[PDB]
Amino acid sequence: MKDLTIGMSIDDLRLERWQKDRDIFVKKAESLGAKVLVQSANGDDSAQISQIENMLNKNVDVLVIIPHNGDVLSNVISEAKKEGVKVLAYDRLINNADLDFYVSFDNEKVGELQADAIIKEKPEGNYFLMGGSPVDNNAKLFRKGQMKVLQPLIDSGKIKVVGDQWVDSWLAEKALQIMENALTANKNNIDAVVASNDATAGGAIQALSAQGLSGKVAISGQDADLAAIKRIVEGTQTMTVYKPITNLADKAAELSVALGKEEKLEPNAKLNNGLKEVDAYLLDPIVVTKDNIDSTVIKDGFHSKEAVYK
Ligand SMILES: O[C@@H]1[C@@H](O)[C@H](O)OC[C@H]1O
Repeated sequence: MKDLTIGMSIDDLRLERWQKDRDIFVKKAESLGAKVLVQSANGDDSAQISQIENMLNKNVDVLVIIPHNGDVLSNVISEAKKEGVKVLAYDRLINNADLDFYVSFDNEKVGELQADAIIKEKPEGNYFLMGGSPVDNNAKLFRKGQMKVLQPLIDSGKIKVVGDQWVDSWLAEKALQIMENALTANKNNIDAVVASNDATAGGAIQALSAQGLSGKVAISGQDADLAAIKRIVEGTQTMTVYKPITNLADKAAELSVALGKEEKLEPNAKLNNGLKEVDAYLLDPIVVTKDNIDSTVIKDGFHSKEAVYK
């Protein structure tokens, strides 16, 4: 049986979740006898490219990529394919690429859950939509799900959208700036903020808190960062979407190994990336509110009750 090396290329380690993605996946893939190389581009596209090429040069059998920019990797991926390398897209889809497979959560469903919980908290009023990174395919999918829910209420005029901004590279500080400016331009007449992840909600909430609005404006999130959990506890963030990282990382590990033995995979979705429909496996997300923090995140050991409350 051939030895297997997996090349893992990741965006950055700024969002709390990616550390756990990387560590959990390495541990698992190593349990299955693979050697994992891992490299972080720290948000630089050209750097990502170079790192993927470094790994191709080290003759990895499988590439596991978390793209910074899902539109800039087409070429380097086709060069991998010429060399017989299997390519698995991790969490964020890569567009116009010769991908073998894609593993992620139902990201459209995530969006919808976010909006569902916010129009529950604030059924009428002024709404600000805070998109994710404009070069992450997931940011568009979150929005797409958000809208499915939000649209019927826009069209009945029960809701009014008073801003719509995407936050470059998911940075919390760019989210703060955007929210700071939004509040100003609206004279603080915003009722709800559909923010697409925890790091950016948190950005926005510091802006809200500067105006005495934290706790009074409904805001969404995802990843269940420890900080976001405590905010939900304190009444500052309405909700977050929990995405069990262990289950995703474990499945990607299993899939990496299967692609290396050329096994027939079992997809449960197919996603058109512009070049082709990519076989995909999507996990189900979980809504976390103040009531079920104990049913979900502490129950799974994602965060300990000591971390959350003490
Ligand atoms: O950056 C996003 C991250 O916060 C979310 O958890 O997973 C999808 C990514 O696009």
